[PDB]
Amino acid sequence: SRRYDSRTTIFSPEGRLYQVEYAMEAIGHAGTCLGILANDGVLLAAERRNIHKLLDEVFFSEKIYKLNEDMACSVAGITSDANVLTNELRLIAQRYLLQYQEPIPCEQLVTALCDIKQAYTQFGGKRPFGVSLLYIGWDKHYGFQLYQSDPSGNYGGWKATCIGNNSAAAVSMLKQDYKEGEMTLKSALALAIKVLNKTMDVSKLSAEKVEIATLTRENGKTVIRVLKQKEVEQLIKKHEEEEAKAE
Amino acid sequence: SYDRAITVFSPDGHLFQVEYAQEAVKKGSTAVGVRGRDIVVLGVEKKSVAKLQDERTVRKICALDDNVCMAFAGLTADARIVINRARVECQSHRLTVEDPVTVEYITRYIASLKQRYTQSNGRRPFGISALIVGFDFDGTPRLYQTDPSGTYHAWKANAIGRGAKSVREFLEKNYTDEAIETDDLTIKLVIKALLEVVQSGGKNIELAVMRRDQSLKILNPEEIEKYVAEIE
Amino acid sequence: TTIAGVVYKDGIVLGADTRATEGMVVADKNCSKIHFISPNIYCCGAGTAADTDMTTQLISSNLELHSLSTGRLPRVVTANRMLKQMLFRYQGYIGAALVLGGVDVTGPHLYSIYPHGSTDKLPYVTMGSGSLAAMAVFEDKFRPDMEEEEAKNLVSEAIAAGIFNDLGSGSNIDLCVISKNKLDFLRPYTVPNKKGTRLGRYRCEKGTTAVLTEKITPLE
Amino acid sequence: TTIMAVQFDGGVVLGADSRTTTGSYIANRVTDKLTPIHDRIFCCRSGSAADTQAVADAVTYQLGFHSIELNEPPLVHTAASLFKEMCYRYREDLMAGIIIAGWDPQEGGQVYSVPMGGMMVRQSFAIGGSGSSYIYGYVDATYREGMTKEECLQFTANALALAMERDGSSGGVIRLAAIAESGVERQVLLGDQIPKFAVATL
Amino acid sequence: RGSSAGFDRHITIFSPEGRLYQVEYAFKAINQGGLTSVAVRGKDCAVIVTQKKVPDKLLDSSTVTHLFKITENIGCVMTGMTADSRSQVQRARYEAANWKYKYGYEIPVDMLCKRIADISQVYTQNAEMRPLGCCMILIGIDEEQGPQVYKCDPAGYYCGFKATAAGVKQTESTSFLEKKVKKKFDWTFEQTVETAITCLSTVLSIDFKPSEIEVGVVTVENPKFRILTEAEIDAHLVAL
Amino acid sequence: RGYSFSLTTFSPSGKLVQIEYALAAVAGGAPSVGIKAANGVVLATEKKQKSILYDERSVHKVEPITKHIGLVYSGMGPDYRVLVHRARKLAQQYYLVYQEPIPTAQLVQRVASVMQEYTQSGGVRPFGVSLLICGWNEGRPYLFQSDPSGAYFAWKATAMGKNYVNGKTFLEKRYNEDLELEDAIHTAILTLKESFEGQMTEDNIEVGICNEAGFRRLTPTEVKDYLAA
Amino acid sequence: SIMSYNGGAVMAMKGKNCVAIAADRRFGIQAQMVTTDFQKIFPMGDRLYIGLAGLATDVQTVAQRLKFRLNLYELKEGRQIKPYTLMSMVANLLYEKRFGPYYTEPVIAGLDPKTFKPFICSLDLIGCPMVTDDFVVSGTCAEQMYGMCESLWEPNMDPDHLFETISQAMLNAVDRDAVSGMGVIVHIIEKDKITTRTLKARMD
Amino acid sequence: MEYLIGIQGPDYVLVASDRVAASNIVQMKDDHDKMFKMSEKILLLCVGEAGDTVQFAEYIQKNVQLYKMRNGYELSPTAAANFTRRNLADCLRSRTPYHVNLLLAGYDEHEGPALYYMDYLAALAKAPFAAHGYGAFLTLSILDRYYTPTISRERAVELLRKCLEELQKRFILNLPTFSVRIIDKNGIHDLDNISF
Ligand SMILES: CC(C)C[C@@H](C=O)NC(=O)[C@H](CC(C)C)NC(=O)[C@H](CC(C)C)NC(=O)OCc1ccccc1
Ligand SMILES: CC(C)C[C@@H](C=O)NC(=O)[C@H](CC(C)C)NC(=O)[C@H](CC(C)C)NC(=O)OCc1ccccc1
Repeated sequence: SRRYDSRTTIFSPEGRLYQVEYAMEAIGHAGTCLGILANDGVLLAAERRNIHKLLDEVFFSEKIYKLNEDMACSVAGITSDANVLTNELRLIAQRYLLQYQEPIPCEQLVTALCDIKQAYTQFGGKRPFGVSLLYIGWDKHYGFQLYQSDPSGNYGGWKATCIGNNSAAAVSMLKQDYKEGEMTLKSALALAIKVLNKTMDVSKLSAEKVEIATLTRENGKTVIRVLKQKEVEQLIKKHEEEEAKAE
Repeated sequence: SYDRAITVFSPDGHLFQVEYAQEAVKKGSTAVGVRGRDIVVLGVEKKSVAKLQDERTVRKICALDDNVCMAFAGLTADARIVINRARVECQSHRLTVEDPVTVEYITRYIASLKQRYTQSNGRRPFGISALIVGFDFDGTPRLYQTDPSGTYHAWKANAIGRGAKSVREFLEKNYTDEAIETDDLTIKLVIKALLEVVQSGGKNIELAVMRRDQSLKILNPEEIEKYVAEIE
Repeated sequence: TTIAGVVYKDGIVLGADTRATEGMVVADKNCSKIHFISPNIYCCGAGTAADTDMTTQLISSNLELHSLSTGRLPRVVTANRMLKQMLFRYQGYIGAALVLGGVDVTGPHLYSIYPHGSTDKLPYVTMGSGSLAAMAVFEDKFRPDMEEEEAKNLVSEAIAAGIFNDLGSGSNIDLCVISKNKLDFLRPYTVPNKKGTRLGRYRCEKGTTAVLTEKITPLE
Repeated sequence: TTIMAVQFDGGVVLGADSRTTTGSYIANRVTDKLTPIHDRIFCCRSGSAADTQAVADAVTYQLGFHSIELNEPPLVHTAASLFKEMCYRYREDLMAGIIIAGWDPQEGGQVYSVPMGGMMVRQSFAIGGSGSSYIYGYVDATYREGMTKEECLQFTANALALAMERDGSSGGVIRLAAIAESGVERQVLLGDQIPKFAVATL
Repeated sequence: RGSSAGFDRHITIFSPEGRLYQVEYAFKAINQGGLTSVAVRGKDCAVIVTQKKVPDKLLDSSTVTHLFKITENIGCVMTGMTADSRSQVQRARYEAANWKYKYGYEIPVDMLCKRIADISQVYTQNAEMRPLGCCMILIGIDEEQGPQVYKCDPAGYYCGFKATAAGVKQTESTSFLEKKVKKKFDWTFEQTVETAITCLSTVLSIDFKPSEIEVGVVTVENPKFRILTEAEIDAHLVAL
Repeated sequence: RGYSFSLTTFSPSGKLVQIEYALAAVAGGAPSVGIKAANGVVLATEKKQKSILYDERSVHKVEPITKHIGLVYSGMGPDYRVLVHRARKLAQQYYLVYQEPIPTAQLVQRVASVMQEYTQSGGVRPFGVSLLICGWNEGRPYLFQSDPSGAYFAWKATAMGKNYVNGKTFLEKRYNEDLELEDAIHTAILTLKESFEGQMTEDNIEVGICNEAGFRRLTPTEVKDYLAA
Repeated sequence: SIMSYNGGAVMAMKGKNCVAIAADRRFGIQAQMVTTDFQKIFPMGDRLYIGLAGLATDVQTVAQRLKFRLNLYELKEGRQIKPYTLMSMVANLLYEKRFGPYYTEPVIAGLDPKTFKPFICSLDLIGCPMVTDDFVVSGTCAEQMYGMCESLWEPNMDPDHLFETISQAMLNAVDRDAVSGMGVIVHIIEKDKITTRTLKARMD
Repeated sequence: MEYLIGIQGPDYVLVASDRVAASNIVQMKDDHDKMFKMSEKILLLCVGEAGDTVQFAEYIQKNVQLYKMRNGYELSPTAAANFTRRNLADCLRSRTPYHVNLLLAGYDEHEGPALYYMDYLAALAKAPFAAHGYGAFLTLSILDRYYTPTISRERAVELLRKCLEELQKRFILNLPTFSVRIIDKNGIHDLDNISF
């Protein structure tokens, strides 16, 4: 019926896809998720949004997801759509390992998902996926890599990027604080707390309100580890000490 | 299957969905292509350097095959879909004919796809215009343009995207046998054309050259700076 | 295979041998041929082991979905109809000969299903390569409305006949008793045959096998 | 297998042996080949057990829906036609010889033979199975028009007994059924109840 | 209160308060026919009395009925749109047949009600079709639960009831029954017909005549659904 | 055929109002409570009938999915019956392949997937029901919530339906990590009691419990005992 | 003769808190050897392994398709697979090809991912699982392997005695099979270590 | 039949193929090429049924070339061998099976030289040296008797000559010329055809 159709996959008088733009506004109201590439590894630092006291911790992470043995991703937007896209990302990775028997290159995995996202924006008559993902990983072609994808199906590699609430302010601070070629996971795990301490206006980082994951290569094996709350608390403590010292 | 007609005629005979697609191309970055005697040059404006962004991932100049390469203005996601379809097509052609596709063969296919999306149910026109540039087996330098309508024409030099009219006006008065005799002169013609629109100059201008019987070459930022100074 | 079943006064006694053979060699000396279809229904299976251990597993899942929706105990007629209507659409390609037995709200019911879809509701049933040895015991000793211990001794005697007379049958005897008040699955009910005691020690001490290479990977 | 059905002025008598066989083995020695498709319509099944059980189950389902929709007792011809439809459609994938005999309020007691191949024919009396061949001359010599339910029950019992004694694939007990407007009366003849015929001595 | 945003009241989608107006308008269709149905269960009997209105003397009254036999032992009284009603009577008759063919036993009345309610719910979640404007009150005898009166509605809701009513005077009938059942239940006994006949009679102020009402009954002694004849209905009406 | 276009779409503020409206139907549902104790989980729901003419033992709100997994809901019961069937069919598909009871977390994810589809498929509305799933696996009790959007959450104690906010505040002040299923059953009855309006009876409320033994629905008689204390 | 086309032999044995899995190493077509280092035992976890014998294409395909499902299950369920679940998974894959099967019969040897209890198993070519508490054999020398393991296996063998038994059983059985051998590899799986050894074997 | 040979050395992979195409009892071509350039450092030598070799080989070649165009880098010898095996194994139980025996040879700047033997059933094995054809029966033993892991590219061509001279003396089929190519860090190099 033409009367009840919303016509999601169509252009606007100014060459604009409004369903995609409206979905991007949704992403800008979700928990801040920051990714920083260092010379020794890559990190994803998301702001926990499920912080009620009657919530049970029953999983490895709420925002970070392992898609391969060498790749992981954080999501900002609609959680339900992220569960769909993360399951598809995991299958694309397994389908490649079956055909070639080698782990999937990182940009190849991001392109596959962005091709699916772009298809929902051109044909089908269905809404786009309101989820922007930050992907971290390591391959034997380009090494440690960080990528960002949007509901438009448009992806890009970054040295440091943020998605979610107060994302613009974060990118600004990362731009004036990131030293390309001179970043160690220690200085990376430090700028993360600094940016989160400014993006998350809600009081100060409380460790329970943040999640931090690191991807590193140890003895020819990629290891993804979500820092324990003890480690995150020590990081937040050091940041407070440093700021006070500079005062 | 969703089978509504997205692209339909309007009183006055105007397919507005196709016109809206061209508005998206006009919002795209400026892409300039000059066809020389032994070198075809394609240069794109790197809007914002980003500083914290790997450039290898946001390149708007690609190679459909060993002899063909294209630049685009408009939606980057729609372009990736068109580039992949054309890359697969070039290989299918080599398998059914055992010869490299001709520049116009691939331009015809990319246009025919961009056209079927304007007369097929459940689809929106592609919001991208391309500049397919290559060298035919005879060795003739080739430059073609595709529109979101599926229309394609050969050009000696053209410009797509934001500030296309200004850049094309410049190329209309600065294109001659003189500014094409030297490969360096051809490269500096594209550089000057973009510099008319690009404000940063040198820092925000990607450029690529495909000489005869040679792969696409992406000029390094230092090499671009050399010409930008010589062109000053 | 020697699977048998009898209907007694209070319920049903099912029994089976425990031998699986690949060719003329024994592969499993303790296979389970009695399967749970529902708390009140069990099924002994003969024929292709993979077919009898998948037709039963699928019917158990479907009767579970049926019992969750109905809120009532499953009827043995439902299992028979489901099993027969599937074995029929496969025309004997799925080789599953089964002895379905259970007690429902209408009493105890024993059925025989053949790989082509044929069923038979009978007071005593035998299937497998040891079926005729087991039938000879039932056609010689079966009496209507027996007691559990009497009916259990009958099904063990029928299974023994197949174990000692059939070459595709052997090992232990399993018996499943189902009443309206009790389900007793006696897996090792009777162990009639055992391996003889080793008379010589052939243990090889450390150093007997010469190795060419060795790599110890420490596990954390 | 020996299946037999006869019509009388008011209903039909049906009969069958009780032997199922895999080769020369008797898998079931007390089988019921007389199946009720409706209240007063029964079928006598012969041939493949799985094929005959599947078609009879399908026709009972279709006939049941038809009777509840058309609020009226089913006609014996309709059941025979639905049996014919399937047995002809799957004649190459189904070994099934059936006799559809029952009582309807409009045409009385009717016996229909739907043989292998899918053909359907109304008959005063019908016989079927591997034992049918040994009693063709008997039924042709002993059948008389105007017989009664009692005479018809004896004809079926005597004929099935002779066939069960000559066919190895026939034997066990003789299951009899009488269908009329009153209802369906079922009877099993076993042991000395089964009619006997003296053997020779020479 | 009645906030609306979009096609909330044209297709089956949630209103700003999550209401689904289309299903609400499908319950207004049940009362467009103008007739009321009452079903009461007793100790060993379930009765379905409905109002019969043959408007013209030219219409054959044998064809004007709302009582239906889904199976020999399951009976139905349909209230609402007549054509939608005959559609659900057919789906019930088919689901009951498919049940015996696949499971080997007659469908429980609760299971027929759940299947019909599940199909009805799909009309509430899909926008291509309108919900059906008809209510089905099913009656049967369960082997372990005895008399069973179940009702499904245009929303997909089904429940079992000691006594129920559907139609224009559903509310008034509910109150009448929601006082007799409280005192001592619909006086259990095949004479539970009197409670139903008096409920419909009182709410639709009218002294019914043997031809103005239809009565269907299932009993533990005679479990088969039966439609009482004018003479049987007259006996009960004369008794009261 | 059917409409192949999404009836749920993004609003200029980046919100899917149809799911917001489905959550309004879940908040207008009868009160439901879930409490994860150390030895099991209790799922309690207010089941108040409109009249005495309803057979209270005919239709149930607390329903078993497997033998260790049980569910309760707040919203539209017809839509709940659809999700109960799919949950059971998904739970059986797991057993048919892995031959082990489905982990409660795997069931919540698989059910939440079906719910998300009804927010992006064509011609369909989102499910107007929020589910509370309780399960016992790996010798640990699990309590999860599922929203009409397809989002699932793990909880130690939670309330849904009318007066869910005040109920969650009550549970926040009463819930203790070290509790037993028996103490948990009392707090769940107290939470529903705070927002009941009437006399909670063995038939006005429905309670289900999951333990090492498995999931089960407390009999009206068993609930009668708890209500007495 | 579709299983003897490429030959092969795999055996899994239980010990006290330890498992062993051995395999021949020859890859050949009919009577011609092409390689003497073919893998037939694949890692399905830290203390879990699967030995595959049959058509070599089917050995490689079944291993690769099993890893696809295992990696998906491990990421989704966020836990290592327990030995028994892997067996149920292989049975599902093999029976999904019941009418047109993979000519490979698998043996699974591993220790429970938490209790570290020894689990060994064998499945048929259509997926019929048989869990044993002693030993499991599969290949073209199965009869020879049965006789050797039935006369040499002892209960509660230690890690070193398990190696001397699985090794002696494999070497004397493949020496009576013409299309099996060209080397023997043995993995001893314990709670804290995985020792892999290659045995000196007849290369005839 | 047709002959394929591959000898992997410390830094190179030497491959040879017969150059004869026969109809029945007549050679219709003595300059045939059975080697296909999948990449700049990967070669596929394919023999088998007529029509099946080029249909499968050209398919694998255009798909490996699409990878380079789509990703900007090339598939490794091992990834290419596995992609080929999956396609040959995924058409085996199909109605359109390819009867083809292959030898993939390539050089990864990291893993080094590699030679992969694959039969028509799609069984992939990495081998120091391997051959396909009835001539393999008369030459595999010469390679086993003289192949040493540290063989030089010069001694590798000499052993290739020993094997092809054996085919001239004992083989019943006239295989006169052989196409010889080598792969290394510097890519694929055509060498003089060993003719007799
Ligand atoms: C529960 C029982 C069915 C198990 C047992 C009893 O019969 N199975 C058996 O005895 C049969 C023997 C055969 C003559 C049927 N053996 C089997 O079924 C064995 C299973 C054991 C190795 C564990 N598997 C087997 O041989 O299947 C091969 C096969 C493959 C494809 C089609 C048909 C048969
Ligand atoms: C139609 C029924 C009344 C059966 C009746 C036939 O008329 N009596 C029979 O004896 C017929 C003989 C038939 C082959 C001519 N028996 C049968 O058709 C038998 C019955 C099975 C339950 C064993 N069917 C059969 O041989 O194939 C099914 C089967 C499948 C697996 C194992 C053994 C047998």
